[PDB]
Amino acid sequence: GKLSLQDVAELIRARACQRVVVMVGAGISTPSGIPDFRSPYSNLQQYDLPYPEAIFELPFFFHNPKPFFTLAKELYPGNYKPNVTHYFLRLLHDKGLLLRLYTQNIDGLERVSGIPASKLVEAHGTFASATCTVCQRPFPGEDIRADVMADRVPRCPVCTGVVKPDIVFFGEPLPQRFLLHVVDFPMADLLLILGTSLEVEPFASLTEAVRSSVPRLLINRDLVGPLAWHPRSRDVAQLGDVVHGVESLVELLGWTEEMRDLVQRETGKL
Amino acid sequence: RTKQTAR
Ligand SMILES: [Zn+2]
Repeated sequence: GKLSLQDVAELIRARACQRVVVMVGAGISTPSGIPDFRSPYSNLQQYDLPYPEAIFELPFFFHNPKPFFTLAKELYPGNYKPNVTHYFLRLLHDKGLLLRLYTQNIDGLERVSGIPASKLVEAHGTFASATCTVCQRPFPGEDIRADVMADRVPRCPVCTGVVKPDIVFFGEPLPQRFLLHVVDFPMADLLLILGTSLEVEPFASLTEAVRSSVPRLLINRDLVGPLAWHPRSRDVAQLGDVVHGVESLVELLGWTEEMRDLVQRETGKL
Repeated sequence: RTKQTAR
């Protein structure tokens, strides 16, 4: 205390930190073109939302599911590519430093970036599976993909109700895979928080779940959530553009060449 | 423990 971005970089280079847990939000996906309703022509005006969080609210969805399924349509195919923040996390995995990446994003960029599903916790759900909003019948996500791409609201062939992809809405429980945090966060010897306002629970509360000895690096536009309210001696904030913060850390780590090579090959293949 | 906004 106080620790600096260079101190964290030197911990990773010394392999003093080998078990990095990462928490990311819509911050890391904006460089890729994907909107963030907390920001920014307005993302809300474009998606016709009284307020931002409405798009992931069941009451609003039942009144009008079109904004949600517009966003769903944009995200399904490879319309968007991973940016340097994704590839940084991929490189963390390639070097055997990533314990787990917890994401609030449903853009599937983490996977595309080449992070195995075993290393991912898609805490706010996935398009891979769907559920009837009335009769709770499960479906594979592929069934409703065609309907969503063709601008049709998918309906239950049993109950007649609206079938929704397994994106966690406000009021819904998180996927069971979220419970992996109970094992992961006590084991973490470094926590990275990238591109999140930590405005959504119980995801935000995970920042508190690491041992007090563990540095918490925030790379974000501004100091936020528990890290603002309940700081600790070994917290580091690199406030600014998330991609700038990441590239700064990459340079301090000495990975800039390796990153440049990785990003070129991987963006070549898309 | 379900999805809700913080504070
Ligand atoms: Zn049904």
